[PDB]
Amino acid sequence: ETLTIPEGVSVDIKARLVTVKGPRGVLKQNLRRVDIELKKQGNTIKFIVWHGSRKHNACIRTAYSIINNMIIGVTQGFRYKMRLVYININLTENGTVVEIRNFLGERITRVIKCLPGVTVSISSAVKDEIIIEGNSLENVSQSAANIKQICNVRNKDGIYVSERGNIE
RNA sequence: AUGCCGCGGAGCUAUCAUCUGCCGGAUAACGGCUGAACGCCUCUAAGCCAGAAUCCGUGCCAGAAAGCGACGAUUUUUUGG
Repeated sequence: ETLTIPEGVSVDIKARLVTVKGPRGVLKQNLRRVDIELKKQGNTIKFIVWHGSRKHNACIRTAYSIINNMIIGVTQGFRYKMRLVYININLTENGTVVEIRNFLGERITRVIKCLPGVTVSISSAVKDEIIIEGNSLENVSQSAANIKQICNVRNKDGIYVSERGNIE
């Protein structure tokens, strides 16, 4: 299990804390869940184990996957396309606070607080489509899941999720 | 042994009259996120969210008579400090 380091990124190991940096943004993550030694050869990071438990087999893959998520996230983006299917719908707000109105004919102006590092572009290029941008894959995925779960159904038309995109 | 009757201030009293009676966290069931192993997949394996009249708190009552703090003057020309 080897993964080369991209050019321009500075990834370091400090008590299993990764501080992935780039000219367009910085991301951080804690790894107090893996018992695999981390080494650097000056051009590639290596994971080392010595006859551990069987859970370490999944630990290596999880560490490789999250390090790959950080590597793609520091350079590229995580564009999220939210589609609205229906009773009219609208999202008129400013800043990092997103407000949704007229859900199934309701009148409550329920508000949503976005996670740190997430900036919805709120562009109206495509009808009933919302573009969500966030450098942290975990945070943007949690935010998108929260948005979908906020609009729930009781005593049963609906709104579902859509595909994703790419930025940077 | 308040003789009886009507009205009778004050007091007492009446869901027979009037006034007043909050919001923060942690959760159970349960729903999700990144994500492997079991190269797929799945809320879970680590973690992070949401979540009940539940629990703990804000608030309300008492105040350790052997818990504590700050402040005031320290027997007046007999005598004591």
